[PDB]
Amino acid sequence: APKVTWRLASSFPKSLDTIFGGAEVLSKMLSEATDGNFQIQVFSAGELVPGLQAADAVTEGTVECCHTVGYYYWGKDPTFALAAAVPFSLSARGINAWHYHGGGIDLYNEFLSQHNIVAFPGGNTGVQMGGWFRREINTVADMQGLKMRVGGFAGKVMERLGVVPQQIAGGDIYPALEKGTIDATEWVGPYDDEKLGFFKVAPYYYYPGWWEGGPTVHFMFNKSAYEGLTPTYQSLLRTACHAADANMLQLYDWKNPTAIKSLVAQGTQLRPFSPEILQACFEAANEVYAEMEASNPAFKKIWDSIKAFRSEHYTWAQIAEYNYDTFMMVQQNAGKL
Amino acid sequence: VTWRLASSFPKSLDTIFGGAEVLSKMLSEATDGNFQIQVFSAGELVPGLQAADAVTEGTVECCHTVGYYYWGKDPTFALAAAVPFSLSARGINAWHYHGGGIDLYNEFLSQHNIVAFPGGNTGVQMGGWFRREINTVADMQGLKMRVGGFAGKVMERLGVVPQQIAGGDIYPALEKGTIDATEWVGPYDDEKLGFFKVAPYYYYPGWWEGGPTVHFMFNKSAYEGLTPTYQSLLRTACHAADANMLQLYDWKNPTAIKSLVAQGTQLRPFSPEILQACFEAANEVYAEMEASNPAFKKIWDSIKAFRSEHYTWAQIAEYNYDTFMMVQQNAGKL
Ligand code: NA
Ligand code: NA
Repeated sequence: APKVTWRLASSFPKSLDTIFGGAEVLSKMLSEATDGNFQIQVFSAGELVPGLQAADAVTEGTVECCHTVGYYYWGKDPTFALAAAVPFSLSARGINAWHYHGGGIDLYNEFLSQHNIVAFPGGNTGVQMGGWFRREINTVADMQGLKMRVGGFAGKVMERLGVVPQQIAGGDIYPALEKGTIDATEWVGPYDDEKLGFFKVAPYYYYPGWWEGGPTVHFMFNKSAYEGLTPTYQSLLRTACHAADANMLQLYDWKNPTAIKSLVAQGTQLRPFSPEILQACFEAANEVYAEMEASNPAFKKIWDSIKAFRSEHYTWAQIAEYNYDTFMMVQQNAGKL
Repeated sequence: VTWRLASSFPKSLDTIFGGAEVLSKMLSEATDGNFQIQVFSAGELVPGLQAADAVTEGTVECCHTVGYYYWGKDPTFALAAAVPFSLSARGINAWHYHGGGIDLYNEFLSQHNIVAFPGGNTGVQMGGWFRREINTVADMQGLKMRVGGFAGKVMERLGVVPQQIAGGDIYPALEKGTIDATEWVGPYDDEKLGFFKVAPYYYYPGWWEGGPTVHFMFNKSAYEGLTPTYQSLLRTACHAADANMLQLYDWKNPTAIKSLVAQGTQLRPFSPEILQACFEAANEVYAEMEASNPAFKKIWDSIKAFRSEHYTWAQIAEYNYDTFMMVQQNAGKL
């Protein structure tokens, strides 16, 4: 028998080789590095438990681990969302700096301990798109009354803008959109969103998804199961999560440019959210966080840590990074690349 | 497995040198000490700029280096590391891991007895350290500048007199005045190396290295001698160490740039005219190189194809979000 056989419940549908596939990547890293002695068996959303309930099964010990986004559990405690994403937080590179070198992994694990979980980053999507709409969104008034599928704590922010948020796992969004039980949806980005098929119903694809600037997709491990590993397997697990985390982001970065082109070729209309909309959403988020920080000490501790770095990050990003990337985009648009 | 690793980098830099220690620790811990890589800093086993030569020659089993140091052997060595006006860190990594880049570079490196995997990235580099402001292309005429890699050839077209010097040995050359100016990496590393004391004008961006990969290069015989299990573990650990280095730069640089400015560093953007002239010079160099060097053409054409796609997509969600956040930062709203 293998030294260790674990089951992993995914929050994600098997169609998505990006976000669901990250668990398969981890599994292969581990079995290959151990000649098959460390086996993580991977199950798509709904196979063992509903996708939005994956972490609950980990806490209960019904599965040894899951691959999920922490913000799905905002209803239990909004603190769950912070190391995944909340609106107007860090970019992928920013949050990863914080995770791996700013004490972020330990801060989140200190919170998660009481929930019988030890977690490590297990992917990032980069800046998300702004979702799929049947009509133009030019003002915040245009958002009022929209039944929109939204992930995580962004639902609470959306509520203050007059949106009616709905909670739906990835693979079950499309039928609700097609049948008209939701008006609009966000998911992730061009590759995934094209695969899920929204563009055949809703033709307006907005950007940016200010709700998720750089969301981490955690591997969450049952605390007992993790602590029962040898130090050798524990270290290998952390190394492999670190690699799989990067791998998912890199896969999105490879696939998204091709998928955006496909969506546009098929007639999809890309549109920016106006600066006014973004400001209104920022102000709504600020109010929600102010209330949450005051009433929830665990939330305040982690959010204050993220914000402290966030200001420094967006100061430095304006120097080499912004100027280089802007120059290259200008060259691209001028036909010079 | 008992290997030695020759680093191109000075031991003071826990970022770029430190990446080798990170890999060694990942491997030792994952194997209870059975896969051991002894790490040596620049100049310990071989000079920093010659690390890969030691691997080709089989004198050491591996190195941690930047491929562009070997541009004089073949400019193709530079492409999967960085050449001017290439991909960002996220862009080059998409290409390495999902665009066939790792295999393409390894197809080139096979004849040189090397198997390589990405082993770090610095993100967009800074524009170097100068004793006085440079506002025009004419201003850089005749400047003796330390610059890494194939950027030297591009710099020569602008009248710069380039040379490569390993990290650790740049500062004394700058202090003595044997070089007028230097580039290295970015605020954290450059502050440690101390250039601001001599040459306080710090330009940006370092258009020569938008997202340079720092490779682990393994002797082909040594790599092929590993069990498939250890080969896979090695690739997984390199993948994690590659991410880790970029993440450490991203954490440390924001603090270091503020420290440098507090210590008297004068941040200056390169003028649009300088950037355009450097771009046109690089374009000329690459067109010539593609015609004379089939190996270079093969890899550069692959990177170029993706570069166009990347810098189209990056204009959409990413640019709009990150620029909004920068505007909020500047307005005091964060
Ligand atoms: Na989302
Ligand atoms: Na450099």
